[PDB]
Amino acid sequence: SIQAEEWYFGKITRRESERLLLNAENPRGTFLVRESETTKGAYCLSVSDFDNAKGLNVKHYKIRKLDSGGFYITSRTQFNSLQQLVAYYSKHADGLCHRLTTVCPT
Ligand SMILES: CC(=O)N[C@@H](Cc1ccc(OP(=O)(O)O)cc1)C(=O)N[C@H]1CCCCN(Cc2ccc(-c3ccccc3)cc2)C1=O
Repeated sequence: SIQAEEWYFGKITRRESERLLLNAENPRGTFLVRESETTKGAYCLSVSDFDNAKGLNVKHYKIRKLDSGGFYITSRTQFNSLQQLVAYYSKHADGLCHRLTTVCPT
């Protein structure tokens, strides 16, 4: 159950995800997964980043789920579950702003 996952914040807004992530104590890769405001059946992986150009900032990645079963940000790299997706991106940055590190504090 994704609702069982501590990083799954459910039905929170994009502005709210940003408020929680834009905390000076959050290292790069601090994250949370929430429902998408705009796409039914889709989720959003919100991630904190930091660089000298932009300072502390947030990136949002749409996660799609096939009726066929797979979860993915890019269709070339799919997972059998949202949890396997989160585990993969915690080890590989690939196209993300940073690999996922720890769950966002509320
Ligand atoms: C308005 C906005 O912020 N849009 C997001 C996408 C997005 C995210 C959530 C969402 O619901 P909400 O309405 O609930 O918020 C709507 C749109 C976006 O555009 N992100 C960027 C993220 C940084 C990379 C650029 N990009 C394209 C891209 C390119 C490569 C990858 C990629 C990631 C991992 C592995 C391989 C490729 C991901 C995104 C985005 O989508």
